[PDB]
Amino acid sequence: ATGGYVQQATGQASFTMYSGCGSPACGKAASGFTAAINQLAFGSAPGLGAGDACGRCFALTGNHDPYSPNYTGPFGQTIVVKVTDLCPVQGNQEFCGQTTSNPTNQHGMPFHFNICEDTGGSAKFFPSGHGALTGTFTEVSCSQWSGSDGGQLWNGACLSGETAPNWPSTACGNKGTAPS
Ligand SMILES: CC(CCO)CCO
Repeated sequence: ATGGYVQQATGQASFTMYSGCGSPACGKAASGFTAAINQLAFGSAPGLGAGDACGRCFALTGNHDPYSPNYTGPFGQTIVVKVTDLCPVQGNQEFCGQTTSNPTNQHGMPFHFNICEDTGGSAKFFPSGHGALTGTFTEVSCSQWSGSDGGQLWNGACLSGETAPNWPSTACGNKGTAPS
């Protein structure tokens, strides 16, 4: 996509949980299941505002635990998240370090979602005792996402992806150039 970001409607991803998503990189939180996405897919860099992932909805399905590779199930449920946040390359090399020089992370995945714990997504998705998974994602209509958006936290905040056709397409737009 514009900026050299890698933004595909479907693919393979790794998954982790995180806490504290009330002031996320898109500049609006959402009261429903949400995630951060790795920088190369987010479409912006820290401090440059919303990227084109902002507001888009994705169905996430886990089917492997890379840290418990002998585990065959049960996995959690498929969940639909709205992307509100950025997982920067800096400080997140293992899961979010995809760049234009090396477009997969340490688990071989070209995308990563950090599912926010606060609003319940992680408890639905991760079986008890598992904090990292790999699997698939598919961008879906936000008709499949439940909840309401939060208020704008700063000028330029954007969740416009929530009404966009799937990638490739443009809603909030990408900022700057993808990490290398
Ligand atoms: C998704 C990140 C948000 C703060 O940079 C946290 C990853 O643990």
